[PDB]
Amino acid sequence: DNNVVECIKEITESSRNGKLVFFVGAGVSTLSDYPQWWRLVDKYHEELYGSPKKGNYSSDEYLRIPQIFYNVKGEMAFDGILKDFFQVDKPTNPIHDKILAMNPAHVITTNYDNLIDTACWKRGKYFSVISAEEDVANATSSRYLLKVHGDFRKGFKGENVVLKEDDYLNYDQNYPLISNLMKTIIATHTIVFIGYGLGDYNINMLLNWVRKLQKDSFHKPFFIRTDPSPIENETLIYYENKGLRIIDAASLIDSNEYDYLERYSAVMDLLIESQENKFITKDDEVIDYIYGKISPLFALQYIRKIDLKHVFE
Amino acid sequence: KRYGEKLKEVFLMLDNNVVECIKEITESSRNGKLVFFVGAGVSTLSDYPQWWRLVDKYHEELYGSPKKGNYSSDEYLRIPQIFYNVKGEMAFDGILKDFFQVDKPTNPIHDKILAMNPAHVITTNYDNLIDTACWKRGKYFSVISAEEDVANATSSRYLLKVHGDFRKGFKGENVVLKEDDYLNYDQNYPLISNLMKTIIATHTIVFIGYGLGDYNINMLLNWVRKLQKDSFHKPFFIRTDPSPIENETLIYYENKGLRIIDAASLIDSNEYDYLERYSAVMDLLIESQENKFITKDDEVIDYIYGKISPLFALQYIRKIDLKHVFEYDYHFEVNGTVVRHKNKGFGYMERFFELKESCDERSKLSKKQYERFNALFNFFEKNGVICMAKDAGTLNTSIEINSLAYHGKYDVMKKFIEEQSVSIEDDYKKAFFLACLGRWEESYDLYSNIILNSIDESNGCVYYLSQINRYRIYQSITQAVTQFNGLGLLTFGRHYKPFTDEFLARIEREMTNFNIDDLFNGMPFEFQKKYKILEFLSDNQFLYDDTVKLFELTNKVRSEMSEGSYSFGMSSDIVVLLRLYDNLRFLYENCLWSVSFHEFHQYIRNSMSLLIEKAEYERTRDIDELGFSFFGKKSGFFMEYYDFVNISRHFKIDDIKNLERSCSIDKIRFGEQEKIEEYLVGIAEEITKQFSANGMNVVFYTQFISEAKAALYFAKYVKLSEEGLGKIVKALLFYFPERDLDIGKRYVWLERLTKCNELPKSIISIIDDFLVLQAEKHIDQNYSEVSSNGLYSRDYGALIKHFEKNFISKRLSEITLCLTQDKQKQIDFLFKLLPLLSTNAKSHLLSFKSVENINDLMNGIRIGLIDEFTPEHEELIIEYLETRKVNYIVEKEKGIQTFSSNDYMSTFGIWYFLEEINNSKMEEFIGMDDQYDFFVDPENFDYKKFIPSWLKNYNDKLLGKIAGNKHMKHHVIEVLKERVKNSNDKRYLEILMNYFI
Amino acid sequence: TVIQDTADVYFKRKSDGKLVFTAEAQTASFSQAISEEKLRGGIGNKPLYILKSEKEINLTVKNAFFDLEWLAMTSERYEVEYRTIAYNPDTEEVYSDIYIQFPNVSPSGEFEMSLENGNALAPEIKFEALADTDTDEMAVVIEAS
Amino acid sequence: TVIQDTADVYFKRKSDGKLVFTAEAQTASFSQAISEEKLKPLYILKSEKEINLTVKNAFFDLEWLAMTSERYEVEYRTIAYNPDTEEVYSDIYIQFPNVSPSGEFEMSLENGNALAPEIKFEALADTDTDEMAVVIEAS
Repeated sequence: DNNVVECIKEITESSRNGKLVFFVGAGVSTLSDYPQWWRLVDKYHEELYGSPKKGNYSSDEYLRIPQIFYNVKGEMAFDGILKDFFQVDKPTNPIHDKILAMNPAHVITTNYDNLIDTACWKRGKYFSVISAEEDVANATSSRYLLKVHGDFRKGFKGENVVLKEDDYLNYDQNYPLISNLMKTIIATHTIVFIGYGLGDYNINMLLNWVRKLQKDSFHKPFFIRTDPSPIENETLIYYENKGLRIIDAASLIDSNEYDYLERYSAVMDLLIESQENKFITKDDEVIDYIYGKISPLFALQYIRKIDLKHVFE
Repeated sequence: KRYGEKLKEVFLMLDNNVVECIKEITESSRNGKLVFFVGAGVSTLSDYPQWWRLVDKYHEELYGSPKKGNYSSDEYLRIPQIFYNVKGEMAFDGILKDFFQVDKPTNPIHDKILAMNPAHVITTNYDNLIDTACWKRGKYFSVISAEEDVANATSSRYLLKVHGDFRKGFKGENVVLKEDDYLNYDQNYPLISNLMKTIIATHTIVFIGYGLGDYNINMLLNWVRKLQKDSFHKPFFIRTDPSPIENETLIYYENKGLRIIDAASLIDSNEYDYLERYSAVMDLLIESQENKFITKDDEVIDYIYGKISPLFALQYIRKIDLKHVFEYDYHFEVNGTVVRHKNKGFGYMERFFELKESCDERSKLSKKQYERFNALFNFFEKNGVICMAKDAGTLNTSIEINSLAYHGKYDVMKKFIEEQSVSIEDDYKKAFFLACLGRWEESYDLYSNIILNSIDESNGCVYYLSQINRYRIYQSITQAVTQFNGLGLLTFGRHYKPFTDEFLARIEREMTNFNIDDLFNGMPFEFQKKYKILEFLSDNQFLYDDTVKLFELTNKVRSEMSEGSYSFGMSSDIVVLLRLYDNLRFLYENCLWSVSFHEFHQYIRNSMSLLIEKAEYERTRDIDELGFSFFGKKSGFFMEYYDFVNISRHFKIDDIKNLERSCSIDKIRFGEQEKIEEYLVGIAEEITKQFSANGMNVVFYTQFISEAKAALYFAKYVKLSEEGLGKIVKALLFYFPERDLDIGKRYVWLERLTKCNELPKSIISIIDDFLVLQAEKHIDQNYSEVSSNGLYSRDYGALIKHFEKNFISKRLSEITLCLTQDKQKQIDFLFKLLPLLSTNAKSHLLSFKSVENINDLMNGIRIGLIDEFTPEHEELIIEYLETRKVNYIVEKEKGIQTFSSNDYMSTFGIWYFLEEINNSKMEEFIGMDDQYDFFVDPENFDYKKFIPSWLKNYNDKLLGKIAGNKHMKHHVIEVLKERVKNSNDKRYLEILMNYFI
Repeated sequence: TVIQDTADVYFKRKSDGKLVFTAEAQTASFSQAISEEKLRGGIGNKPLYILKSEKEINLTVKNAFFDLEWLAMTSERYEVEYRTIAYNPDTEEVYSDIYIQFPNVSPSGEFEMSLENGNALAPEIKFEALADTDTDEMAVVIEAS
Repeated sequence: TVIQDTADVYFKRKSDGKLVFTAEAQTASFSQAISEEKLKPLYILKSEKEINLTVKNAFFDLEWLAMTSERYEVEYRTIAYNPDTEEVYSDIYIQFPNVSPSGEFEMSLENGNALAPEIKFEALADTDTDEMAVVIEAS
């Protein structure tokens, strides 16, 4: 698609300049088979009501039933279920390193795992992992692996992560500093949403925040969409009106319903190879491209032939 | 002039708290975390209009007269507000333009602010003085004064002009001047407010040009109250009021959470001497910006411990790079002298070195300090650091010590490789050993393993080294696969693929679009700060210093040679050698894979070439009487074991040939013959093991054959033991590839070792075994000697005959007695070895065959079976000369050429010139080649075809005969003396001196 | 102004008439020094004299382009077809071309194992003309009118 | 083991004898030319000489700076050293009372941060004295 190749140009330009930052949602953690929140919801509902909700869980349920577990059974039971489910460890899929292949200045994410942390461990990308209020001050590096909702580095406990209903309802008071840092990273760096999903509460609050204070003064965040099927027109147009650059790789690279890693890698390589792939087709494009590289050269009085190597890459 | 002196007097008396503030500001600037809040106070120094002026002006317009009273903070906001609503925004615009539209010069404070390299600069000023001060410095701060600006900022650095400015226009709408503007700050500047808040949270804050009770200061203090306790770095305030801050005021404004510095306390000044106070503060900061915080002579051990303690990780580093540790405060020369380069505080290191000299003074140290001093002294010895240059005595230059990888040990590396790796350092050395052993695929994969393990263990150093080593070995595999697929398939015949195609694809996919230029750039901030010493390795243009230093030192040494100057002290050759050995140690002992790369090849090659060239010159140099007075029997250039290793490894055959040709290296005495003999027998053992066994590594073969080739070639100079000589000859004759070292190279290197030391009878047996093997190998008629140099096995037999006057190769004789007519090829070759085979076998061969043509006549006459040139033999030569003549006249229409026929023609011409062949038809064949005429009839021959080969590729008896002939002597001596005059050559000199005159 | 007789060098298999690779010649060092038994030790008799001169021709070419077929299909001997124009001082531009060939040659240089941190584009490669007992030097010169 | 000829040079004013600066010896070049001989019953050794020197690590005398046809003297100080006796108590005194501040650095504006103010010298001469260079042996 013409729109998609335009997005490719913008994203790859930001990667060239290091202006690219990646919002990583729970979907990336799903690919590595990290435990999902809805499995935990089913557990919670089974313990409370004696059996999981037979019908599909609503967002209100998804948030309240962890909160019900927090209330009737107590906080320590909540932390216990957290420990039993999320103590499992899995490796980092290539998608994390490919995300780092874009050379981001920051890595924003709502995740609570440390799969990106381990991926930068292998790739040796020292992003200062901010995950709490106190983490703001001790920030060692300008680069940030910003855990928007925190993670279990200190331990597997509820307070360490934004999981239950209250945290989503009381996020602003709980994380004003991380909110500020996030707001400004969105303000200046070009942004990508991955694994975030369209309709997630986080994407909703972020869209509200950008639409609130910015008046044609935001860098349209990108939403690389990794879904079983191509995006629907109605949903795509609706979300674009909100303001977003949604890149749906299902149409670009064909993939069956569960070809999740496949289309993740497909979009990631659509970015990676495109930046290294300098497209030039036409014959008049010979003069156009060669002059686009030689346009600055006219100013200098004379230039060595040897130095032209850096001009044409 | 004494302003700096007065400020350093102010320093050393500042309150500890103020000193600590200054330090934190410093380290923030170095870390790029400094954010300078620039208030209107700095603009006041630059004469920029003060706000009270406009406030009084608005009062005047509104009520027709000035207030004649103090405007409160609300009044300072209300008065502009009432004026804005009353006269309209047009009058506000007008007054704003008239007052604030005035150019100013950037005061000293403006320049000093941008000299701190602040991460960002925030200002509540509306001038563009800070913008111009930013532009002049060369850096680029992206201005920010509007919601639109926040989105548009090309650079990471931002000039955050909060409260807007007038760059868009001289209108109040873009500035905060009136009660309406201050009240609705968040309403109008939301995005700016958020960017400002994050910048405050992340980066260190410095309030300058401000009042302790300013509006924004209070807003930021409400924001830091909102912040979690101990999750905020106290911002820095620079009070510049002439009055001294009161104790109560200090207590209160510190309670607010401000680290405030009061200029009045620091320095005394007049009441209107604002510029002096601002400058005092800022020049205090700038003054102590680089290792200036030396506490005392009791803190010397402590200071240097903090400077050096992170450096204990590295096993050894070049002393040239020890300057970076102290920020060029002390230049450690390569020899080790501590040349003072920059220092303000006393006892920076001189006290520490004094403690080294004075045991009692060291005893005054605390036990903690004593242990720290001991560790530092041990580390400095490990680095080679010599005593302070001020007290530097005679300094011994000792060869730098390295590990086994540099050595020629190969079984020990396998021993380690099979051993269990205790730590990632051991595994790192293991992967280095694998790379050295040619096992580049296992080396690469194991390097990836250490990458992962180390970064798990957070060994920043070893991780850095392993990163670069993984890149280097990747490049090694990639290039080697390129050379394989390109030529290596030609070198053997079928391409070897030890690196499996899937393995290559996996490696290529594993890394790409990565350059080591940013390897150092991606590392943690503590690593980059403490280990700048390893930045030298960072770039792909490795040896970013040493090569040009070698170049300029060559230039200097060459000039020394040509002019012949009697140098003193550490000459340029000595600094070249010290750099050479320090670089070799720092690389090989640190285990970087770069050791094998071509850059190091060139560097070491040129280092040792220059050293040997100077070693030759200083021998030949004549000594003037004043020169002899300066020095006599001066030191030479000993070739220790390390020198032999370096030369053998990093040179190739041709360059060693050039070195030996120009420099009479044989005159240079060698030493440490035991260790070099061990190295040579180790190389011989390695090649013997690799070729005795069918199993081997082509990857190791290509790398090490050149090393072995040069090492064996250079082996001539040092003496070998009888066992060493036997092992050498057996590794050479029977276990050296024909692919690279053909039969002729095999022979000539054998001859080099022969010249070196006499060949015992065991070696005679080895050469005889070689000869018998070739005699049997010619059982195939297809078999035929192939050697580019033209040196054959008959050469080997000639060596046996030279050494042994009497020795019968009974195996060859038995072979003869076994041959038949069908084995005529074996017959021919055994004939080639007639002097070695026995008497009955000689009769066997003589009965088998004899001369039949020119080739066979040459064969026969070579070993000399024919004691007198028969009439038939000279007649056959005449017949082949008729063949050459008809072929020449036929070739006269074509392009005449001679490559092998000219050899026979010259031989016959020489024999005629020697009078051996009286056949006068030789004279009839005069003119086909210049040499033929030159020999048979030199008088008639035109004395213009004299080839340089004829003039140097001579023969001694032929030389005597030439000198006998006056006719040829005149022309040959004329041209020969001419040629030596044009270009001084030893060979022409010896033609001249020895025989002609 | 510069050398205007660019030497095209063709490398063909000797056993069969297939082209291995084509490159561009860059230099040729011609070496000639007696080393048999060092400078002294060769066969010598009163009436006898043998020319023990041994000489070697060294070459180096750049920009080698290997035949697709030869890569595809993959004791062995290879030939050369040095193709220079036969210029003269009287005429530095001559229709006639000088044809040099080294049927006995071994593709073998020292560039193998050469690791330049930044991969180079000058795969310069050395050559050494093999000889034989019958043929002292096999290199041949012929000029085509 | 290094060359033990770290000679000290005293650059003093010949006019009165004040000390200008002290440095450490670096090199000393000696050369001659005989081209002029070519154009001798009245034989003449037409082999003029030119003694070039250089010093390193110059430290300027404070008074010489303070106060500021002008001739200068050079006093070389070297310990004697023999093959038979590596070190010798006697010290060889070399002096060049007649030199010139030879301009050869000549505003070398290198952009590196190296503190190398090497000073070249030319041993001047006169009609009466072919070259002022003088040697003496303490022994």
